[PDB]
Amino acid sequence: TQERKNQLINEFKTHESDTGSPEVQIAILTDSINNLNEHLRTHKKDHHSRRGLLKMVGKRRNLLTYLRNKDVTRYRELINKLGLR
Amino acid sequence: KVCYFTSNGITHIDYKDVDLLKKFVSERGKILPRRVTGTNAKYQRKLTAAIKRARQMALLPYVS
Amino acid sequence: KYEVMYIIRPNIDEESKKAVIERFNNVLTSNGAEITGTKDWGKRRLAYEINDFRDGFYQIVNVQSDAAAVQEFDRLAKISDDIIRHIVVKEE
Amino acid sequence: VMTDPIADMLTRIRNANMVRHEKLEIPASKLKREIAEILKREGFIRDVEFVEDSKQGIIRVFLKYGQNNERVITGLKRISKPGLRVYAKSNEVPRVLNGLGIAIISTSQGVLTDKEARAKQAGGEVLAYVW
Amino acid sequence: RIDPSKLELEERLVTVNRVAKVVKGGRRFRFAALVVVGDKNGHVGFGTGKAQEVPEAIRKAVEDAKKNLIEVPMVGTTIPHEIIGRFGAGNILLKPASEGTGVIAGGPVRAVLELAGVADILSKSLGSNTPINMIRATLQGLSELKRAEDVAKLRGKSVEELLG
Amino acid sequence: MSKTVVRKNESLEDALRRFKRSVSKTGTLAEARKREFYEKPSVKRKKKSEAARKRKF
RNA sequence: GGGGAACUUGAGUGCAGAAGAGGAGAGUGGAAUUCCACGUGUAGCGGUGAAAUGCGUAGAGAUGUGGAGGAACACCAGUGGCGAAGGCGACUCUCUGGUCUGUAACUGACGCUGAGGAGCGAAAGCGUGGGGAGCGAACAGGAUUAGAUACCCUGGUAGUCCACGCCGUAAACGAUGAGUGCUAAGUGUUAGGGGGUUUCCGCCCCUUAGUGCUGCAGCUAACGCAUUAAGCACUCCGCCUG
RNA sequence: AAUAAAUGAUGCAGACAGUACUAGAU
Repeated sequence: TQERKNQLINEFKTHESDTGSPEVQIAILTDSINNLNEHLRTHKKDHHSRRGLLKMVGKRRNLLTYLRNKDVTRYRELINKLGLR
Repeated sequence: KVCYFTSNGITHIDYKDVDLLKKFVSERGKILPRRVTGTNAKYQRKLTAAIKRARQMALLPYVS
Repeated sequence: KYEVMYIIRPNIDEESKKAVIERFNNVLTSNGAEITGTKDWGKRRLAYEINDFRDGFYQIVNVQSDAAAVQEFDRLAKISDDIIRHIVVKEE
Repeated sequence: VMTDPIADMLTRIRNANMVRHEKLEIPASKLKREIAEILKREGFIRDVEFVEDSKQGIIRVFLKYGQNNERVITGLKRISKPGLRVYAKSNEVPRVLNGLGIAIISTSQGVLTDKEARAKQAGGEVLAYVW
Repeated sequence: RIDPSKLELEERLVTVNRVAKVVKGGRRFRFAALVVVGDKNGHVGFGTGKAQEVPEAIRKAVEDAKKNLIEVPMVGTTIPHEIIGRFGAGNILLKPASEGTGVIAGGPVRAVLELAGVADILSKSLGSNTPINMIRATLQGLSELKRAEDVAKLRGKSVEELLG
Repeated sequence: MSKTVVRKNESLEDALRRFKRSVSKTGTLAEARKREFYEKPSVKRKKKSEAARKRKF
């Protein structure tokens, strides 16, 4: 912790202090969901973590829809960069 | 009454404090209640944790 | 940060106690766990009885590892008869 | 969320009347300012003032009690709700209590009361009643 | 304010319900009397009474109603505006009518409106048909009425400024 | 049982006087006397909120 | 309503901290029950309103030592805490979810609800393989009763536990759907923040979210609710029509 | 020299009707 977030921020920062950055939030949610699935592949019975992952995925989907409705160029760029297929 | 941790401004109990845990535990060994010890809820929870760890490390008895 | 405290059986000579201490320290450093602090309370009377002794030697060690030498120390102490009790706690 | 500012404005005013309060604070939208000025010129309110701040802007309303103990605004009620819109024509413009009250109606040419809309031969959203 | 009882009144009862109180010996029967007292010039009141006899209960109800008179506007022999009373699960609406419609209401509401001097009113009960609650809701609706001149004075405007 | 503390140079009932008083601060009268028959978890939990607060004991 | 351009109060990210029985996994624990072995030791032990069935002279119970195994975690414990709900209470550790505090730096409406659908889901129950200390449906026996296929007592299978899967029901209740705004007060309480003297200990005031009691207006058929509404209003969903 | 207040768990009691019953007036 405190390394993956900083790296993703430095990578997806459009401005010097751009931290809202729907793209940054999406990247953070993606990495968190991946880290969560890493341990869910073993502790299959942790349903509360599954609910948290569902919440994160809902946030991700809402952000993706907003970005697509706002700027399709940046939406496609984020797609090509992250591979969120 | 007056609490001890607030009066002393102390930090994490540092369960190693066998004398403090002793004087805060009943003579029989049972954990004294909050209404009698005068401590807050947080300090009482930390006290329970410390006394349990001590009892686990043979620093205080289970039965007397 | 992590903290480690364990109890050694009383019927052990000083040289054997030191040898066991160095053995467990080497075990901890098997991964590079720096020993940031050590303390030996010495001979203290146990509050309650254990396997065969009423007293023992208390040993404290401060460590900063990756939770692997911790498990090594645990499985070694649980097996070795020199140590009777031990617990590892986070200093956070 | 809140789904509408106007209904909450009216309900806040109604609660203020029930409690016999003397002031209020509202985000003060343009339509709210218009309704407040209409109520002012209609004698329902003592005085109204606008407070354009940095956040959004605020408006203060001073409830009126002309006599010993009497509520000028006895009751309020909104009609053109967000989900059931009401549009009234010039010939169907209603009157509140045989012309005793007043109902606000946004028309093709500014926001006007029932009588003003009847005189100007217009119609539109019946967005509130007053008694 | 309280209206004085020194006026010509057309006291007229509505119903007389017989109640019973249970005791070791048995049921004790008492008579409950509902009466509406008022004049046809815009003043009316409601009262009730209880006693072991019919005439005594009637007299008590009349005396109580005398102390509970109320005034009602008489704009054009009708009400200035429509209104509804909601006293105790009893909903009754009252609409103004033309000069030739007449009083239209169930027994108690009709009696109250007639004894009040109003001749042309449209009514309809939308709740329980209990006479007590009917009378209470009618009285509440009549009390919640407002006069044109009173409203003009209150809102700091002229009568014509409101009527046109 | 009151305690392991010994007292001598008193009467026979002087010891019982302090026995019956010191036995209150031990579970001999509550912990070892309540568990004579089972209590469902619900009533088990409600019993504390009732007694420890109402001060019926 | 659609399209275009700006804004932060709504919404969310970060910053420094805070609590918690939040979940899954691994290890550890000492009281207490049962059994076993041994030393001391006799005539009873256990039980009911009373009694008996039961165990005991092949030596019981009790006492003392040691061992074996299985479930739960006393005191702390408190309408205290967490969780969306069921629910979660010993200790240590690995992997993890959400929440609150000042947010103002950041994007600038990205928000609420949600038919259908998916997932989760007390206890009981079922299937596979283990395990079984106590408790204990069915069952056997001994009592009471006119009768007792019960309430009491003695034993006691499945079950209670573990890994996987299935079932998807409860008074699953606060018999009160989710979100937002407004609407007197006193009152304890949890985790915080700011201040008015004090380095403090501590007193007071203010301000956040949650948890409890009494109470104005208001609502209600009454009971009662009342800033955590059943008050005053808006949006969406499920349900009701002797 | 003084001197203490206790202790509490009670076993049994099954049924009663089909059709019946009071009013009051300005």
